[PDB]
Amino acid sequence: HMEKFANHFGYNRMFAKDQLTLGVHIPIENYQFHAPTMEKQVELVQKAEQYGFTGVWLRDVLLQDPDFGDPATGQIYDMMIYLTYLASKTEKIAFGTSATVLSLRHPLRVAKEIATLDQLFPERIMLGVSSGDRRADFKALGVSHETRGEKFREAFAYLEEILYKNFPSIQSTLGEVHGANLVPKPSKRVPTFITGFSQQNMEWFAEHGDGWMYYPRSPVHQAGAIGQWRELVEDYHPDVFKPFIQPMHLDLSEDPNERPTPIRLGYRTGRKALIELLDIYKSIGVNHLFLALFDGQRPADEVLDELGEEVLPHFPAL
Amino acid sequence: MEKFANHFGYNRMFAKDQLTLGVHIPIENYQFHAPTMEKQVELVQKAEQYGFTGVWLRDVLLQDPDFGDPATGQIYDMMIYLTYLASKTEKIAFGTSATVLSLRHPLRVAKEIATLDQLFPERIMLGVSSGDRRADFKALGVSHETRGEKFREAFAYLEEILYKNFPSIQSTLGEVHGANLVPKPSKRVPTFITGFSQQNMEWFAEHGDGWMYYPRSPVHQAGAIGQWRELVEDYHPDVFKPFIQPMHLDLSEDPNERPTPIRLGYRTGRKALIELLDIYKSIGVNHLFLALFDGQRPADEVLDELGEEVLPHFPAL
Repeated sequence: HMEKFANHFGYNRMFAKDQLTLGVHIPIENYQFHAPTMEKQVELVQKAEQYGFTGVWLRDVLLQDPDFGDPATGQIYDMMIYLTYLASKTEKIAFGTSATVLSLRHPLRVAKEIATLDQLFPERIMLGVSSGDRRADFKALGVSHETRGEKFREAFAYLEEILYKNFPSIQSTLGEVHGANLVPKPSKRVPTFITGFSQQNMEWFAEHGDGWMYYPRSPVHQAGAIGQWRELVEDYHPDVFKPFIQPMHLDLSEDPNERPTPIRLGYRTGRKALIELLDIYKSIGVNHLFLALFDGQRPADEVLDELGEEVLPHFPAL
Repeated sequence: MEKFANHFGYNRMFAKDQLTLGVHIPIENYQFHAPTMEKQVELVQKAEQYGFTGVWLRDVLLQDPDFGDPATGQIYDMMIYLTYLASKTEKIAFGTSATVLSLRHPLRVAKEIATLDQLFPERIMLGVSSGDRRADFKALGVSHETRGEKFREAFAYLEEILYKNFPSIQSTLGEVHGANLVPKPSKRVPTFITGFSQQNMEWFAEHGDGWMYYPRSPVHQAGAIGQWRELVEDYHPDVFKPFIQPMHLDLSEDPNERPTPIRLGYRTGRKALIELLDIYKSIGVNHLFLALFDGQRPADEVLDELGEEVLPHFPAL
């Protein structure tokens, strides 16, 4: 367990104790209140790669839901399909799901699809998993939202048997396997991160999964949780490192000197204070932080250039 | 009537009384052992160069020893691998043979197909079926016995979620009332019933855009094609719907060698293959896709021979 990802390329480039690495959230577009055009995503993902970003993150959403307040509906395109597309256009940057909804996607399909992605793009796949909250998706798939916490635990256990075992015995409320086997298998373990609380208690995501991803919070607010969580990780698996990940909305000011101002799910700031912010996050124990540029006042292309030229050298790929 | 009048992939592949050729993934003669999956991008690119109009994949989750399929479809997930191969080609159509509607939720099928058509406009053929991998049914908790019922239900849901804005759908599979599917395909997606899918002929004459059946000899296949078309003429007068056929091929070094049977196809030299394909064309086959899994020769060299010598006789439309 201490050596779990010892020779995992994507993992080691992204995560190390006391180090922070930077990622980007699809859509790389400042669409704000309107639907994204989805233009230039390939070029922008390639630039993010050149600049030394270590991860590109997608979301898992089926239906456009007027109740939900997400004009992007994830990124319009199906998560797995679009992840495949963008990964096929780049050489080394990691692609991560934020998050694969285990109560809405059958664990066997998750396993099959992740295993094939890891075969097509070895050691470049990060699996963020959650219990889900797109009410319209639940309703359309005929899955109960109320018992998603139970379904999540059941799905997670099934996902790990079927991904990593040769002809396992699986008796589950989700299905049965006695005599059949998953192919392909991923070449190495796939780093699997619990997203949010996923209706579990902290004990649970200390003991299961390979790390924790939580919502954008101020560093004062986040430090406590990271600390508690790591104490529990230390109880259950002494001397292992498990990384902490979080998203952040950024509205990067034209003026490098503009002061850091809290906005919805992140900060409006100039590059100087952003660097300061990220160093703070790094010190409280954040290991990878990925930037959502959706609400920025400047086009994402210029913001991405400024970040790559001025910010990434302070938080380089490992 | 003019349903696919301006659909690039459909019109390149399909026309009344014409036949085009396609190829089955894995393009490899793996025979009894699991395929290495090597060189698939190269070969699909060559297939495109040569004028094959479509590339086909199967929908299989688990390796099941009792099924007798060393490839387990093509090892990789169909949707993911299709995306990948389509991302490396410019124009050849990709087809599912077949998307199992009793095993994939119609909403996921719609989302994935609509995404694929957005990324690769007019290059996606949706072959659709009620399924036969028992181990998949078990593992997914779906009853095999009732798959025909589920197929009709899923098929209906699929066509409402794909093509209606803010539809109102009540189904045993779930409900849409208020929400909407993004993205949508930019044009209708050609959708084909494969096998009988536990339906009767009248059903797949009235539903879908065409029919794909199993490897039969031309004599054994001709009757079904004519019957089906007659029913198709009953429900939608003057509309053309294509018939699609897979076939296994063991292409002999010797171009003069006459056909002998192999499982699901023929061992044959190219000269007799061309003859055979003309018969298929005359009984009403519009697309035939070749599986090279069991050939004695490696697939690259067979592909070149087909490309250079057989494809000019059955060119892309």
